[PDB]
Amino acid sequence: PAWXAXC
Amino acid sequence: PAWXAXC
Amino acid sequence: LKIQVHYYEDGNVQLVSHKDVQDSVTVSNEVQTTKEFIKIIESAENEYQTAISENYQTMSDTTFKALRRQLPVTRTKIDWNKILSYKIGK
Amino acid sequence: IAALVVDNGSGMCKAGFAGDDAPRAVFPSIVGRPRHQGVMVGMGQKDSYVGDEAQSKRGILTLKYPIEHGIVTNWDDMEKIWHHTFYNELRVAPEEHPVLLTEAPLNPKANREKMTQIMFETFNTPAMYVAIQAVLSLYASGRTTGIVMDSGDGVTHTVPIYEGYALPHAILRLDLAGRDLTDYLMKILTERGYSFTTTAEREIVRDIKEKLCYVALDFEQEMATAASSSSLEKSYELPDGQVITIGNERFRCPEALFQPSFLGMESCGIHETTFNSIMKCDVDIRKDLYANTVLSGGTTMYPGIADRMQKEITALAPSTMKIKIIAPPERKYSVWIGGSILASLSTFQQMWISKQEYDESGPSIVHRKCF
Amino acid sequence: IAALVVDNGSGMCKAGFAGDDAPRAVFPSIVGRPRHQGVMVGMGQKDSYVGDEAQSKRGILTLKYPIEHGIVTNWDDMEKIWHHTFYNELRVAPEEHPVLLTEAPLNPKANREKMTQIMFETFNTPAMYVAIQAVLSLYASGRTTGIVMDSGDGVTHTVPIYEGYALPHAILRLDLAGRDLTDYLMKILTERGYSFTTTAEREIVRDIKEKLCYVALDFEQEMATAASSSSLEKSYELPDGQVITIGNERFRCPEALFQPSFLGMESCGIHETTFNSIMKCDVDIRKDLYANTVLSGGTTMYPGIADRMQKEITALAPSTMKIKIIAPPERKYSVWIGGSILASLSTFQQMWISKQEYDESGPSIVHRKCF
Ligand SMILES: Nc1ncnc2c1ncn2[C@@H]1O[C@H](COP(=O)(O)OP(=O)(O)O)[C@@H](O)[C@H]1O
Ligand SMILES: Nc1ncnc2c1ncn2[C@@H]1O[C@H](COP(=O)(O)OP(=O)(O)O)[C@@H](O)[C@H]1O
Ligand SMILES: [Mg+2]
Ligand SMILES: [Mg+2]
Repeated sequence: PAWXAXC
Repeated sequence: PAWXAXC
Repeated sequence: LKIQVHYYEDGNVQLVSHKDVQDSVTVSNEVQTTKEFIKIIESAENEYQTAISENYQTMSDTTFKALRRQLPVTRTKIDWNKILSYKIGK
Repeated sequence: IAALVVDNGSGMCKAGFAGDDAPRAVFPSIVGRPRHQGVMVGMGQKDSYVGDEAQSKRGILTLKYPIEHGIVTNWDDMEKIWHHTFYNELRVAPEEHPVLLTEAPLNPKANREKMTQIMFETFNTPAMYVAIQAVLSLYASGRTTGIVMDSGDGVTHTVPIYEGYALPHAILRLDLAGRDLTDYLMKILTERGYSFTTTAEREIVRDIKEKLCYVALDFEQEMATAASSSSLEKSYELPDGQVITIGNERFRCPEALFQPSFLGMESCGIHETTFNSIMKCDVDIRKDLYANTVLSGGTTMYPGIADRMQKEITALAPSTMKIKIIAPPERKYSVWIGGSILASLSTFQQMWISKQEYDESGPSIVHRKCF
Repeated sequence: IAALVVDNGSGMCKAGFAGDDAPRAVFPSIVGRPRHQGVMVGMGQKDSYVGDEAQSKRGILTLKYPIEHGIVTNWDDMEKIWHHTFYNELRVAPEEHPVLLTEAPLNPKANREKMTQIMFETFNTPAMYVAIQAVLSLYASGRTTGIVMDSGDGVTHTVPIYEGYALPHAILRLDLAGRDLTDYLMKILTERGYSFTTTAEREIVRDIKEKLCYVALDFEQEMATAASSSSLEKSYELPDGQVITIGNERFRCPEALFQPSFLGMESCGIHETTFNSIMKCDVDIRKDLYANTVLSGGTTMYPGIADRMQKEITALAPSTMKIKIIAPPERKYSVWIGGSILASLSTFQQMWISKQEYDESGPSIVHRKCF
């Protein structure tokens, strides 16, 4: 969730 | 890591 | 020009050869014709020896191989089990 | 009775009966287990899903590939793949039909031993053979003289095979394969902030690779275009619905097959290993190989890889050669198809090791026929 | 001023001043370049490394040999090997001492010019000579007649030296050597599941070859013993601490020297090329040779190799010719030793090409000799 997709 | 001494 | 060699220490091998030469020249002086004929003999014999050593040490290996090979197309010694059993595809 | 043919590929298992023109069973070679405690006991869960089951239930499972670079790393996982192959995917009793196993070249003696032992003693197969995958690849095009460049999820290999006899000393293996290109695809997607870490996420990246990557013909000019216009870049949407843009990365991933330095592998690229295997072949036969470079296995499916292989190996060959890259459709499952072809034949009907032979002579029969 | 003696071997460069019975410098002839980026700029890191510096730094470098098979491949790399030899390995200015270069018989004539031009014009040697390696070997072995079987990393050379002369017509250059032998060890290790690919990894294998491997006096008898009992099995652990377990492989690798078939090599084996050389001689000197078989260069060190060579070449010769194998210790270095003796002769001290002679005649000094 910090990254774009993914986390 | 597959390989016994290498991958 | 002709060459003949025979070897027979245990088995026998023989070398037999010819070369035929035709040429055209111009006549000038006694010294110059002397030199020129010799230059031709020199050139012809040295090229004939050069081919018969340098080409035959390599190219004859390749043509003799094309008559019978030293190792197969596989570069391996053949295996009797697979050779008996496997009539490999056309 | 019809023999059973199984392609033990590192990423996907292709299998069927002998004489089928295409495999019946085609599934990812995955064994799964649950990542969390089960709480709705009335569901009646099972402890390890396999194949398309594991791929259906993806995000509640850890996903194990039991085969790494052709080496079977986990045997009880692989034994479950074969159990599912036989009783469920093909629906057959493997003790009642002969079995054909594919295997990768230059793979250790113990792998064949344990494959043999499991077939002859877990599954009690009645007769069996283990084929060098590239043989089957060449046979699948109906030709009988060439060099195969196989490139699966786990192994890339070059095998010269002339009048149907292999050249064993002239074989090459390069472990840079489809999984490794999936790995590098992760890393480069991370540049645009698209992180992927879980095995499940790995499978997403595999899917992405399989539909937006392509082999650039001309890397330098391409990458100069990619730094000049957005027109080369496009998009895909996750199982989570959100869109992801694949760009410079599209070509950069598959470029690695030609430049293994990009994954820090000093090993030569696929054009160099093909060349370097042709140049291991006897000087007479090299011409016959250049007209007969056959590609096989799923990572040979990248668009333009044939064009690139040609335009590259062109430079490695001398001028005045018919450098022709044999890249047909069905190269996908070619290895298996070749298996089915060869399995149908009375000459090959001599080759199959009888269970009784192995039973009496122990591993000493296979220790020969592996060469 | 004392002379400097240099052995331009394929694998290791042996160097030192004359009269000495052991070289002062012995190092692997490697130019090693970065595999990766030098991020810690404070290191003072080098554009390339050489010798023991490259072998310490093995894990981060692409190791290139400048000599392959037996010919220089890239002159500037060899030039770096020489520069390092003088300034770093020996800590001397090459302008200040006479210099001897070893050379191989039948190396093409242009190589002699390149070496000569580099040694005078790059390195300013005050005098120079270039010598046939094999001669130095017998010379070092004291004897004034015999057949040499010299094998290092690149070429196996057989020369019958008679009345102190190489007989050029009988010289059998064989392309099988240590490096080639190293490759085959890689494969037979692969059988048992150990892998090695990078050029760094090649040098690890070289360390193994120099320790566990040996020559069995009769192949299938030994192998049958090894197949029966694990008693013949030994181990050696990599830099990463894991032991390798090895039996059957130990005799199997150097068997290749007697069986070039194992590697698909069309050329004859080491005893064979020796016999095949002997037979070419002026017949009267045949018995002069058979009592005088002389082994040298690093590949000649394997345990049991002399005893095997005797039982082997005894088959090829007509019996009662009294074939004897000269193979004491120190035969690792006979070639360089020979030069050290040659360079001690006062007559040789007259015979060098002087710097002033090259500074008047240029590379044309060799054209009287090369025909
Ligand atoms: N359209 C495609 N483009 C590029 N690669 C593909 C494509 N389809 C499949 N692949 C690759 O093929 C590989 C597996 O191919 P296959 O040989 O059938 O299985 P295995 O390698 O296990 O034998 C996978 O790693 C996958 O990445
Ligand atoms: N004790 C040993 N056991 C096995 N191989 C050896 C041994 N000593 C040297 N060698 C081999 O000899 C080769 C080089 O031989 P040498 O003649 O010293 O080098 P060069 O021919 O380059 O001068 C090396 O590749 C090495 O593997
Ligand atoms: Mg495959
Ligand atoms: Mg040497």
